[PDB]
This record gives sequence, structure tokens and C-alpha cells, in this order.
Amino acid sequence: EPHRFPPDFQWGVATSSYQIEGAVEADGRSPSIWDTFCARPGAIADGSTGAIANDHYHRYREDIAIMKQLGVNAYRFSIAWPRILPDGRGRVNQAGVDFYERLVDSLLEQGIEPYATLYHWDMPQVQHDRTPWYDRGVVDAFVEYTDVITRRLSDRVKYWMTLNEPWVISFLGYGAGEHAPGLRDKELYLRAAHHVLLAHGKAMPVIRANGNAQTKAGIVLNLNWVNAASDSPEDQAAARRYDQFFNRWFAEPLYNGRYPEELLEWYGRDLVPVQPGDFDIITTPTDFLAVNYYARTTVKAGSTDPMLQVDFVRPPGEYTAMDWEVYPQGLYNILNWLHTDYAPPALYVTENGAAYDDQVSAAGEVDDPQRLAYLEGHFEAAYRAIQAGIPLKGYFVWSLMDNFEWGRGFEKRFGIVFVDYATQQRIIKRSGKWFSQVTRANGLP
Ligand SMILES: OC[C@H]1O[C@@H](O[C@H]2[C@H](O)[C@@H](O)[C@H](O)O[C@@H]2CO)[C@H](O)[C@@H](O)[C@@H]1O
Ligand SMILES: OC[C@H]1O[C@@H](O)[C@H](O)[C@@H](O)[C@@H]1O
Repeated sequence: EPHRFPPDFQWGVATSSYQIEGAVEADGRSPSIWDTFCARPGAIADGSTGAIANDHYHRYREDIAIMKQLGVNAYRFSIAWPRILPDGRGRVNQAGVDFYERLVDSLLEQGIEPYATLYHWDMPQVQHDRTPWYDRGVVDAFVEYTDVITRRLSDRVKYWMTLNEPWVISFLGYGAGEHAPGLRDKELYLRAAHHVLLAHGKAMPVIRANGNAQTKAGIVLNLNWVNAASDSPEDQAAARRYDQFFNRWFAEPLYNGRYPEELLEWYGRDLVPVQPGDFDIITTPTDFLAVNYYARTTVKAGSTDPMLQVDFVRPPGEYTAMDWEVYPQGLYNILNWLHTDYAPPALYVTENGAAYDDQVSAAGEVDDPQRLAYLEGHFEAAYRAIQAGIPLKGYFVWSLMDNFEWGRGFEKRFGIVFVDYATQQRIIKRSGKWFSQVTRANGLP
């Protein structure tokens, strides 16, 4: 009774283009909305940018050898639209495509299966100027990008993800002003949310036509376990609204052709630019649903957030350096909800991980026992999910390595591999050495 995973379980690590690649001007790449936004004062907590990051653009081969040390059989990465179509549409940048050709070729030669994210938040600035997410024109721009890159790579990439975390793209980007392009307006958020779902749905047939019969595609949702602070009818109502906002806003359209009705009413139903036939596109069948899970969020009635009329409560427990509650049972809960409610033929955890404060010891080691316990607890939740019949087919750790953590900059380290930014030295952390044995044993000791 070592608690062992299915024989073909996919163990991986995950990254994104803007977070690791650097070389922002190299080889015809144009600025993204994140190259622009990092210039805004107050936007990035340490005042940094992703200009250099981990220099993975130049160092991908060495990072792939690290992946071999970790024993992963899968790697989740994103493709930078600004490298592929630097004018947003039209003329293909061959040198951009060629990077991803080299990366994928090197992965397959090392026996690592490529899982490619098409959109992980780095729209070309010149394209945003024409089609922000709140503009319906964004959809055909994204499909065109999709068409170009899947035509080149689909002989080698079988697993495709359309867009990473619709909730982040639309709400953090356009509703809270935390993420590029840094706007703060309820209507823009809801419009962006709708066009993200529509971009997903129109890209699906294009991915399948450019591939073969083995091609698999779906979306990536962030989902957290939501909890009411108390039993009071108004804490329960507040938690329900927040869950509709965070967890059901995209899932309900994707599986049931509808937005959560009472939140839609609350917002103002006309702010969502639904045209006839849009739900038919959004519900296009997927091969899987990918989940990015990190925390439990506990909610009470209040006015900290005036849009939703909720406050966040922090229950007594363990918190990461992001101030996120560690709650591995939440992963089981989310996976079981999705299974019972939507019956996806396959689920993947495409992100799960933790930021803790890391230090390189005298001996050159990074001793991260809190990160290791975080991962151990969550792998255990995933194992129980599988035993209950949930079709979880793989698990990607966020992240391969420390990287540019968006509005937190480089101060928040999610890697199981430490990166010394002064030298670009990678050091596998204790959690990474433990992971090295989980992957090889296909399970927990
Ligand atoms: O949980 C509410 C909290 O979300 C923060 O964004 C996270 C999100 O929780 C997670 O699910 C997703 O995968 O990543 C984003 C970006 O780090 C957000 O930064 C907070 O403002 C918000 O209160
Ligand atoms: O915040 C931790 C991670 O959460 C997810 O929102 C994203 O896909 C990552 O790019 C991010 O760094």
C-alpha cells in the first residue's frame, strides 16, 4: 500500500512564455500588453519587468535537462503570440515559430510530452490597440493566431489548451485593474469574459482541423474552493455570489450554455454582449477540462468588494507567502463537483503549487519543507479523487522554476527549482528532489 497512480498518469511542471522566456526584443518579437503594463507605476510590487526573467529563450535546453532530472513525462508551456504574429495578424515571424519548433523537438527527444497553452495573457500590444478583449473582433484575431501555430506544430503537439484562466484575463485585466491592460470597469470585464469564452469555442474546430485523430483540446479554468464564513443567511448568499463569480461564471457557459442566472441579474444582464448562436459556439465539445487550483476562499457579507458585497475572512490555518490558505481537501472538492455536475471525459490539474520564502543554504541547497508539505497534501487529494472514479489524467506543478509572478514581480517564488537571478543558476529545491522520486515511483511512498 504505497498509494500508487494509474499506469499512464502524466506528471509535469508548468510555465508561461512571458514569465520565463525573456529575450523580449529578440528575433522579431513585438511588445505584449505586459511589456507595456510593467512600465506603469504601482503595477508590479518590486518594480520589475519580464524583460530577462529566466532567459529560458536562450536556456531552454538546460531547463529541459532539469525536467529529465525531475522525471516528468509532460511539460506545460505557453506560446507567445508576439513572437508568432508580431503585428498581431498577417505576416508570420518564422524565427518565432522556429523557437517553438526547437523547444518541442527537444522535449520529444527527451521523452517529454508537450502540452501547449495558446493564450497565457501576452497579447501583442499592437493587437490590443485594435481589439481589446472587450471588443468582439478579438475573437477572429485569436483564431487566426491559433490557425497559424497549430498548422506548424500539430504533427508534434497533440495536447492543446486554448486560454489560461478566463477569470484572470477578464476580471484582473479589465475589472480590477491588477493585470494588463489594467482597466477597472464592470462592463468591460463582462464583455472580456464573454469574448474569452467565444475565442475558446471558435478556436476548438480550428485546432481539430489542423491536427489528426489523436489531437486533444480544452480550456484552463482557475477554480478555488469557496466557503461561507458562518451559517447566517447573508454569509451563505455572499459565498454563493462569489462562487458564481469565480467558479461558475465560465463552467456554466462551457457545459450548460448559460451564465449563472442570479449573478447575471445582479450585474445587469444587458452588459454581457451575447449574440445569437454564441452559446452553441461556447459549448463546442472538449476532450478535457483543465483546472488551476491553489486555495480555499472564505467569504462573508460586507462591502470590502462593493461590486459583489462580500468581505474575505482568513480561517485559522496555514498560509503561503501569497497569503493563500493551504486547503488540499479543496482540490478533491473541486474535482468532485466538476465530475458530478459536468462529467468531463478527462480532467487535468494544469497548475497547483505554493510560494514560500526560499534561501540558498551554506551548502548550496534550498530547504523548502512547507512547499513540499503543500504539494504532498495536494497530491494526496488527487489520489483520493482518482480512487473515487474521477478521471484525473495528470498533474502539473506550478512551477518548474521561480519566475516573474505578474503583479508580485520576482519576489514570489513558486518553483520546485530555485533561480539565482544574478547568475541564472538553477538549483533543484528539496521539494523538487522529492518530486523527482514521486514521478519515478508514479506515486507517494
Ligand atoms: O482569490 C481571490 C484573489 O485572486 C487573486 O488572483 C489569483 C487567483 O486566486 C488564482 O485562482 C489564479 O490562478 O491566479 C490569480 C493571479 O495570481 C487576485 O490576485 C486577488 O486580487 C484576489 O483577491
Ligand atoms: O499565481 C500563481 C499562478 O496562478 C495562475 O493564475 C497562472 O496561470 C500563473 O501564471 C500564476 O503565476
